[PDB]
Amino acid sequence: MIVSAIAANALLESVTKFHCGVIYDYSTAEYVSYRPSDFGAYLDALEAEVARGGLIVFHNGHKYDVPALTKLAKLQLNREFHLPRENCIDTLVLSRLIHSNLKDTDMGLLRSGKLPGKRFGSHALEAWGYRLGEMKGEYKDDFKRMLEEQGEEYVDGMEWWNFNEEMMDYNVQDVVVTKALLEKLLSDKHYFPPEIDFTDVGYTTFWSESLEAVDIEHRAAWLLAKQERNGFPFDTKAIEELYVELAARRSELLRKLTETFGSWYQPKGGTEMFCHPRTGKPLPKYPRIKTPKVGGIFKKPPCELDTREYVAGAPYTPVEHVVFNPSSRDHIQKKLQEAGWVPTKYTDKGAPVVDDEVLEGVRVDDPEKQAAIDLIKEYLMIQKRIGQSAEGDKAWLRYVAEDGKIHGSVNPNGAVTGRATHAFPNLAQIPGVRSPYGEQCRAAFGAEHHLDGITGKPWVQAGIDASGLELRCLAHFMARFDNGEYAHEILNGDIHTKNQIAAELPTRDNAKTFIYGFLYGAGDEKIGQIVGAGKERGKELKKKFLENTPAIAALRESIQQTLVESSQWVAGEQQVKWKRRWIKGLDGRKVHVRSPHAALNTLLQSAGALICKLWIIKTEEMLVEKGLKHGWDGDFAYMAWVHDEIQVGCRTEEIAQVVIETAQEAMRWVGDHWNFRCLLDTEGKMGPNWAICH
Amino acid sequence: KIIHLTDDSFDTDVLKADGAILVDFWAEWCGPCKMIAPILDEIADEYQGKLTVAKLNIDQNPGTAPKYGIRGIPTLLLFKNGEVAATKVGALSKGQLKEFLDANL
Amino acid sequence: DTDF
DNA sequence: GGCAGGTGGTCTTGCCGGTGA
DNA sequence: CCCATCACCGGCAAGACCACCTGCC
Ligand SMILES: Cc1cn([C@H]2C[C@H](O)[C@@H](COP(=O)(O)OP(=O)(O)OP(=O)(O)O)O2)c(=O)[nH]c1=O
Ligand SMILES: Cc1cn([C@H]2C[C@H](O)[C@@H](COP(=O)(O)OP(=O)(O)OP(=O)(O)O)O2)c(=O)[nH]c1=O
Ligand SMILES: [Mg+2]
Ligand SMILES: [Mg+2]
Ligand SMILES: [Mg+2]
Repeated sequence: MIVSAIAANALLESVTKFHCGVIYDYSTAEYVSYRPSDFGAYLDALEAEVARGGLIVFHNGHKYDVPALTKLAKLQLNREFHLPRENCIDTLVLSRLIHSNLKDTDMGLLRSGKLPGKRFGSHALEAWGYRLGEMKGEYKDDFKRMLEEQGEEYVDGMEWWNFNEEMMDYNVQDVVVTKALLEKLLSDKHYFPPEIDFTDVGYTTFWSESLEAVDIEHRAAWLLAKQERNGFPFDTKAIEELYVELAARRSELLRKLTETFGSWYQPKGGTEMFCHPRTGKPLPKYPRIKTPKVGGIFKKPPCELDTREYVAGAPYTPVEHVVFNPSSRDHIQKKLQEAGWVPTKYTDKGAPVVDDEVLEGVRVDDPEKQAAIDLIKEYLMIQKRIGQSAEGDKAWLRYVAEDGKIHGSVNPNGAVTGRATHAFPNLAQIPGVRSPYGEQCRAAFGAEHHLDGITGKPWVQAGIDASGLELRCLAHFMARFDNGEYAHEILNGDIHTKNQIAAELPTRDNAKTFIYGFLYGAGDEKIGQIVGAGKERGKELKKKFLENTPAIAALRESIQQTLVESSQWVAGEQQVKWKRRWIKGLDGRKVHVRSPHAALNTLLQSAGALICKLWIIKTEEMLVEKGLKHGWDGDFAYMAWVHDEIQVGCRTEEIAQVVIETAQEAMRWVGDHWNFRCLLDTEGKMGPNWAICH
Repeated sequence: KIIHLTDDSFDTDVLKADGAILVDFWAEWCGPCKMIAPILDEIADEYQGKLTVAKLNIDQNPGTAPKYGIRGIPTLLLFKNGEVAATKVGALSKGQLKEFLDANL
Repeated sequence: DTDF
């Protein structure tokens, strides 16, 4: 086993020069530095470790160091360098697994005073080194001070443009901190058996003896890193044209709304308080004020007038002339109340609730103002689509790379339940095909938008989704209570269509949101809102579904007996005594339970997430063992993973058909692997884009 | 005593008024406006002959206020032959207003 | 019995 | 030229809401 | 919230911060 870390001239996306590297070898207990001209030797040392069947430890190596070295090795040395997945270890993956609870377990590190605020709940090397106690100082800070000494101005990340001995030293510090993190993580007896010195074992023993969760997490992080590098073929032109149409409709809605709602004056700027002029008593009914501290009618030493607008001591209310803005919720509330609307529901900060629920229900008198409410609802949705697709900071059009693909980021274990998180941009929040402009948005993401490098023909897409995931996880956990009755009934047709009809709901999506709202403890009023009724129908629906499968109550009761031992409420919060604050995941990991009322969701959402993690891992593994190669220069390419669904690009329709069958086989394999008490299934769709594959 | 202006009457009452006009741009929700109101009620009486006090509510007359760039209230604009001779923003006192007027009158 |  | 105060930008938070699984 | 859960992200509006202006000493 060796511990290493690299430094380069830029992020993976634009890296072109290797600056330095450091390797710590446990067999020699020594550190070795590699400068730019030692790049080849550095690569050799890493391959030497692989040749011995050893392990290489990096912090975020799966996503950065490993691929960066492959890219730079080909660009600078013209060599194919590919460290095998089974020989790589990532302290970031391990840290996100063992310590997923860093937004709460970091409070006393900061309350006491030991971690710099900016690194709060951060898994980064600097953050972790601060917690460990190895921090000697940031490299960026030393570079910044050398530049403030030479008078030169600092630019974002210019500290990495060229190599220097300060970078080399900080690189060595990176490896010492990575070593410290590795040893602190291995000291967790829940994940790594104390009997084995995981720093003195081969890769095969490291994976077989450590908890299954460590292996699943490293395999998931390696596969999702490949998925990120692949990207999602995006139709830039289609979204640019949709942006033009939406902007035109926005301009028209704004024109009609500003015609109906004229401008007005309102206070903006005051930070002082207006107070009674004789008594001096504050009068917080009035808007905030500004009292000048300088000014008069004349200047100082036939005396020349003072033409500034203010007089020292004379208070005045700063105001703005404001044109109606449909994107504001203040303008909407003000104008609608000036039209007769009487707000019912408010926010705990003193502001009436202006969302689609109330807007859809607002009733005024003026027919024109009532129609303007519909123009506002359309404008707000139009704005949501424009912001997500083109104008927002993380807008799709701002993230399209030169390869015509969107390389969205994925944190394999960002959620406490074991689910992943998606950002830059969030490919898991694209508007659904059944929502306004959702089909155009989803159609913009598709394999057809990628033309084969050899034949030049567009690729085909294969979308696979887990059938009723969390409900099947519920059937599994409550099978000991109902003897597998629900696990058998669940496969009698589609569960969601059966629930839709049983509950008398308009759509199958409404049945999904209802069953999951109910299962996870929604109140009567909430179930009514979900179904578009009141608390009466909420109770009816709750007792109808809870009476049909009473084992749900037993499961909830058993969860409480396992996690909670007593409780008491003070103020707005629950004071819980925990027998154990976690759930054992399907792979043995500890799954932090945030609150007793979400414990069932923690149990079910974690199981599905772990099921899905092994599914995507097994699917690709099965494809690879079938001769299929992963990449755009191969046979298939993972394009997106949205919780329980995958979108894979396939060079041909035949390959897509194989991907769909393999995903079904991998799901059945996962079910057999963890001895599930409920049969797991998937549903596949072949098509040109995401709009057709779901 | 005071001339309460309107959008349709502003032109014929302020920009063409022969005399010296002190226009007060105010709003019912402003504190300082309520402070300077009694001061105006007395300055209008004291200067009855050499000046005329007019008031324009920026809420009821939205076409006139924008034309003068109101960025704070109460806004005291001293019009002299259709031209703004002097502007002073804030709830001045009886003495500060007397001064401001005498210096510009 | 316990599962989780 | 410094000090106090004012002005106009840019950046950061927090609120409130909408999108997905 | 007598609590659907887990997530990201957008705009508005208010403060914080900062270079740079007047005006007085
Ligand atoms: C950007 C960059 C990072 N690195 C490596 C070395 C550092 O230890 C590490 C810094 O990661 P950063 O991406 O710079 O992380 P940060 O804390 O500065 O800000 P953020 O987390 O939001 O991105 O990445 C390079 O070697 N070269 C580079 O050009
Ligand atoms: C839509 C939705 C899903 N989920 C969870 C439960 C699901 O098991 C998981 C996957 O969601 P979906 O794949 O959208 O729904 P499903 O898998 O349960 O049923 P099907 O695929 O046949 O349409 O996400 C919620 O917790 N709340 C929700 O509102
Ligand atoms: Mg590193
Ligand atoms: Mg599903
Ligand atoms: Mg899905």
